[PDB]
Amino acid sequence: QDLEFTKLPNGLVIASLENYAPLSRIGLFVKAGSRYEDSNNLGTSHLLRLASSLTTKGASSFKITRGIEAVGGKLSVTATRENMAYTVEGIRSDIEILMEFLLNVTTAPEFRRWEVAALRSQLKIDKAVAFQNSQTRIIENLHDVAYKNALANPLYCPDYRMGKITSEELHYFVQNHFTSARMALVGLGVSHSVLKQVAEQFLNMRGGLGLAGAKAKYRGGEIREQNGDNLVHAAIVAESAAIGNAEANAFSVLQHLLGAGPHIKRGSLLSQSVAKGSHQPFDVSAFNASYSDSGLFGIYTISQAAAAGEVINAAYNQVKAVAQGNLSSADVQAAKNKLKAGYLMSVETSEGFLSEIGSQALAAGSYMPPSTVLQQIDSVADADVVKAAKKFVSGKKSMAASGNLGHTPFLDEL
Amino acid sequence: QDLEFTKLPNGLVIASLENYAPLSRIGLFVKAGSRYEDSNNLGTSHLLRLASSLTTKGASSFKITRGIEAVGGKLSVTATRENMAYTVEGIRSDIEILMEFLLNVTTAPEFRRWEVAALRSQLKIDKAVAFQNSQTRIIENLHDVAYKNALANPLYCPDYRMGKITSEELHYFVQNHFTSARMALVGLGVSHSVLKQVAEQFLNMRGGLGLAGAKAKYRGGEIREQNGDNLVHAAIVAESAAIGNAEANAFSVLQHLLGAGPHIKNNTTSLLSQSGSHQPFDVSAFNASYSDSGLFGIYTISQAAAAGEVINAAYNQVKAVAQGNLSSADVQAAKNKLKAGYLMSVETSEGFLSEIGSQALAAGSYMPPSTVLQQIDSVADADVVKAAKKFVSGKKSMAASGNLGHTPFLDEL
Amino acid sequence: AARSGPFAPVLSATSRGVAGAVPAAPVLDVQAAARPLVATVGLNVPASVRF
Amino acid sequence: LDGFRKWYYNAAGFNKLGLMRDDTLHETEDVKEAIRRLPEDLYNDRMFRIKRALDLTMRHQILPKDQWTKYEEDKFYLEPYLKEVIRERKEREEWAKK
Amino acid sequence: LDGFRKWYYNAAGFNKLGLMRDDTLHETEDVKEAIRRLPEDLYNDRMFRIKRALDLTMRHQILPKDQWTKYEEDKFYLEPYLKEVIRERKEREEWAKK
Repeated sequence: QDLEFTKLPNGLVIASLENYAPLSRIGLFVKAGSRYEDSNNLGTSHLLRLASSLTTKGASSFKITRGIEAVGGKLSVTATRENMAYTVEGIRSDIEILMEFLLNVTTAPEFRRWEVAALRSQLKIDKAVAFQNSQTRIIENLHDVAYKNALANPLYCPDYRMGKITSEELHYFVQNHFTSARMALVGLGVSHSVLKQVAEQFLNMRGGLGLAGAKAKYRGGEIREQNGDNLVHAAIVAESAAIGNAEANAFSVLQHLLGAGPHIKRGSLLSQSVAKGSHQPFDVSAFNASYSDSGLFGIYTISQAAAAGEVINAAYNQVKAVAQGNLSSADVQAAKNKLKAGYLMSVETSEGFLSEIGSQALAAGSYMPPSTVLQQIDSVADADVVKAAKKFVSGKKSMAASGNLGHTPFLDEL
Repeated sequence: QDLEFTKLPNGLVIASLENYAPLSRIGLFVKAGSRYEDSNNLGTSHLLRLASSLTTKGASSFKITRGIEAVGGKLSVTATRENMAYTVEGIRSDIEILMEFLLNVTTAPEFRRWEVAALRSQLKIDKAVAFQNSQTRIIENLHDVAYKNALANPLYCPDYRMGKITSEELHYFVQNHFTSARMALVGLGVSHSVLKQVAEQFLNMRGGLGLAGAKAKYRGGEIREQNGDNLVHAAIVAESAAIGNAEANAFSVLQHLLGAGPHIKNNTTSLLSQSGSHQPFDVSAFNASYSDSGLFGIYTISQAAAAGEVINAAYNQVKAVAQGNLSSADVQAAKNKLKAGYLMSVETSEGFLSEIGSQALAAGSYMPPSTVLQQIDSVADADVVKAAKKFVSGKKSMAASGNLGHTPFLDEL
Repeated sequence: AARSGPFAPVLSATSRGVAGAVPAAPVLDVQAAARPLVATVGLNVPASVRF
Repeated sequence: LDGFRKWYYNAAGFNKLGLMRDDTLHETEDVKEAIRRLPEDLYNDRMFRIKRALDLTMRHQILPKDQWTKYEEDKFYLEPYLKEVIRERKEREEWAKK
Repeated sequence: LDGFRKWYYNAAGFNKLGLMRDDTLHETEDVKEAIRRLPEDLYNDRMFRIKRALDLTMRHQILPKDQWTKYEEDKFYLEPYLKEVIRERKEREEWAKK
């Protein structure tokens, strides 16, 4: 049953698939990521993400928590810099009250001040748990040094803003970004009809286009964090294509040519170019993060502090070889096969399928059958890949480094 | 009479002035600032600065404290990015044991591990007290973004390095930078002879030239840290001359032309300050020159909202000075302000002892206040303009803090 | 999704909402500008910032 | 009934010592909860009111008549909040029986 | 005197519990200051030796004879650190006396 993607008049993009599954899944996708804040309400989206189990107009916090746990269902919130997604899942016989709870949480929050005052300590704890690993801190630093205003805003709340986020900021953010023209309700294992009825009892009242965000501006730069870790982490990126272009497909083929994760446990032109010169342990991959107005593409390296320099240089040199046309067609075909297998294994699970449909909805309002994509990825051709490379090797870079950076090079040396 | 400067054959400089002051001061100056560390021993100079009252080989801690407080004397440590200075002062009848204590502290420390383990909490407390004001954090951030290796090292210990600085790192730093060829012993109110004679009991152990420090490399870059302070403390600097180069002076005349802080306890006191004005804001010129490199630029405190154009206005004023738009009376007033500031800096006893000290380590020679006056006079109008263009062109480094929603970037600035 | 590759959990954050641990993640007695910093400390005199 | 009420009011006396009805509610578990939720101002105000009362009682004295509370002026600051505490409390209870 | 000291070391009996001499010192203020100034490895060995001796005294056992602490081998580790504590202690005392 192909997703019956339908756009209600207001703008909500309802989509569904009656897979007759035992366990269904219903998610709601809003264009309300951290990029829509400014310098006055930083970290508001983090508290909004952590405030999904608060008192709503229709159900209290106790009723929501005990009612979702009574049927054994699950309510989760996933957030990127562009999008938020509130997802519930459970047995088909309980998804009516699951949609009651989820649509109450999305549409009618209360944001009581004692509840958010209790939640700010959980905000600090969640930020510490998230920054327990070096990759998260170095990607947040990389975005902060790469962009000026929009995509430079962190996913996690800054340290000074804890204790300062109020109920009025959460209410203003919800009233300015949780409108019907920025929302898609996606249901796997449910009938399309019910989605619509819940889309009129809810999701239809807040119907503006909301507050438009600013265009993200590239800045470049490098931020370094000397913290005495055993391994040096370093990300060097440049501006790339956005969501909705074939150059984004070229950049995805370029990261799968350069290396985008091990297929084999315990173990890529990059990896080969590093390993032919350095016998130390390392981990070199290609990073690509594309959002609807701008993208970042570059290299990510983990290495011993001492070798951190030339390893980075070796990785950079490999990309320069791809910028000089030094590639084979069999390598590009293997990269295309890796990319399409990764896409199919990403959509083979139920929650990944629901997320994909959701993203497509908010992004283009349309569903692109897995098949369609396959032929478009195939459209990318060798020269196209080379092109994206030269974009990276030329565009001003942004560098986030962390560790013992005594032998980590700078951008003017890199 | 005037200062006397014998250079001992092991490299130690001895400078003395006997003015028969009731309180006499004796300081010792070492080229062992924070620029001589690398990424493996960051914050070691901060713990060395705070470790001046630790049990020394010659004197136990109790004595090194109870003996200085028994005569009412004072022992202090002042540190820049290049230089450290340990200073004692007291009555002339007790400066013999004051030199005993000071030279024991400089020459023969012990650095016991339980003492430094107790001192690391004081290191954290001292860093918090120092970063209670926004200027200190924004200058440390400005140096960190402006330089690559040497002068980018912070004066205060980083947060991760607390708990990690050991006795061996302090011993290695002392053995590699506290050598006689990098030391000057300067005494106001004492006889030169005794200084010479107190330079033999100690300051004879390490005769090397020390482990010289890497050359500082400029990097540029702009760092902005949202901290909430309504005021966006923003410093925008570029590379400038070293202390010695003649251009240096020109840059000092340029900051006194642009404005070096208020002279009254607050307007039309600066080309910058003059450049429209309908709000509360502070704007001055920043200059910090070290023996291999210098930073010159503008420093602004303002309301977050106006933070942009105020910075732009200040920048535009410097561009006017880069276009030759200046008057000779303004440069003469800047020279008078600079020379009056130098004379009032050396009019106090501890400032006089520091100056002599710095001159010693820097050039090994004493430059009479008079000599300087004529050299500052040497700087001429065009020279000032020149330094300006250096700033207006050289890659800038920007440290910003506050609510930076309307604070511009370097490519926009 | 497709773009995620192996960096998904880094470009994405997921609160558990409803379904190593945190490792235990002061106050001191409290303008002009541009005079290079020179920190000073003493045996008797309290330390100070000369910003 | 207002006459009765106002009369009882003067009779209770809590008015004399500059204290609104709410100021005189025993701190049971629930009342305590509501108290916490109180916006800071009311809380700080509540405190002065109570502290003042205590001082007066100390001297076995009452405030000048003018300063006395007025049946009409008296506002119930906690009532709106307290109800919630009770409502939430009851909800949890019924759910327990489930 | 050396052989009679070895005989007294065997007669004291703390070597049969695997203890050192400095483990048997009564923890006064100076002894606790000397213990606090120990390095981490020496402190950990001292705490393990004390715990093992307490366990052996609990079960009323001793170590096997090959595992006893040879008089010659015993190391007076706390001694160096202790002297200092006493020296510092006395210096301070003298200062006050005068």
